[PDB]
Amino acid sequence: MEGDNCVFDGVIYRNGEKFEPNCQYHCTCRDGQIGCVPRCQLDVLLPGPDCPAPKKVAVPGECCEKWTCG
Repeated sequence: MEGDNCVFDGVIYRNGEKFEPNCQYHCTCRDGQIGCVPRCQLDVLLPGPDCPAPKKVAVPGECCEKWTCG
């Protein structure tokens, strides 16, 4: 219904209210339904001549994962 609040992970969020469940996502409650957008770059990196196995890995003191060559 229009104007409804939302429940996410045991927390009530009001209609139109915004929150961050972690540093990687931004979420909005809209009439009882939560939608979220990523804050990181969900980009793509293909195997390269010196980087046969690109892999995204957590990095100290950074929210978003970064590309490495495994």
